[PDB]
Amino acid sequence: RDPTQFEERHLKFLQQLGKGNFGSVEMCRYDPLQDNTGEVVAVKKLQHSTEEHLRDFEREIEILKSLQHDNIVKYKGVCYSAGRRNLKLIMEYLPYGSLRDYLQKHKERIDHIKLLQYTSQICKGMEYLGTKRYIHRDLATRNILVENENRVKIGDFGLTKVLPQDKEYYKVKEPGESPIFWYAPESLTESKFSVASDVWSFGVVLYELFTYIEKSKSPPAEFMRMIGNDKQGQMIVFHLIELLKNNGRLPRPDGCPDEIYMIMTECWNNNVNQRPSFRDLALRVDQIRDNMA
Ligand SMILES: NC(=O)c1cc(-c2ccnc(N)n2)[nH]c1-c1cc(C(F)(F)F)ccc1Cl
Repeated sequence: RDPTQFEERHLKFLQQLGKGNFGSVEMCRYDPLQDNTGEVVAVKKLQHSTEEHLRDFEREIEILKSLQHDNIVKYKGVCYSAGRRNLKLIMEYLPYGSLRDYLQKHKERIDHIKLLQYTSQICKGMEYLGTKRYIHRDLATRNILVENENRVKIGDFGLTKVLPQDKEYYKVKEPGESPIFWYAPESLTESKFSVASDVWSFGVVLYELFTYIEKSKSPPAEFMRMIGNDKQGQMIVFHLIELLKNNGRLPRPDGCPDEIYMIMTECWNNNVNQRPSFRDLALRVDQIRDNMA
């Protein structure tokens, strides 16, 4: 028998781990001996497994399966249902949960050197993703998972796109989910996504880390304050595009080291070509960690 083939009927629900707009993740024990001794795994499934969604989810699964990196969650296998061929994605269970939750919980008990360890690890997962010509589109602490206090991994690829062979961006024609407060200006105006727009989002992740996920300071709270809390629906996108074009940016987080804030603002360059590379970010971050240690 083949360990990447999981039989649905042996997957026992233990608890719900997260829910997003089209999918959820559950903690399950894969327990074919039925004695509660089987492996605990994380299971992603669709809430509305329509034909169109299933096609996208099967691509997402092939994307994950193709990635093998210390800072990318490990694919374990898939569950197939009889008939309509519903799919479940089986992944390693990372027991400290999302980095967003983890940091919200421990706050400044996690110090700067540890935040920079996480930053370096995120940078390296992304740099590796870019070698495969994948654009994540949703890089945010809510999509990063914590294996243990010394290792984080990019943990979800639901918005991930594969670049066409002849172009350095992917244009999304009819967006669903759009985490606009993490989006580069060209992603807001033209729905164009690229390694450089993931770099813009990584700058937002760095902001998240350094604000310790304080709610009143989250990217949506701060951008809504800068455009005015009265803006709603499609007008938020309009005013956010105008704000970014005028160099309105998230503020320096309280207590943030200068050199870290410098990296965020360089990621938030309006000129796509001036944003740094993930290769360079990982070098720079590791130099900072070295200097600090
Ligand atoms: N939202 C969460 O808090 C959470 C927790 C996990 C998790 C926990 C432990 N191991 C693994 N693989 N995933 N994975 C998620 C998660 C869920 C979703 C969604 F939207 F699909 F449900 C998306 C992204 C993440 Cl990280």
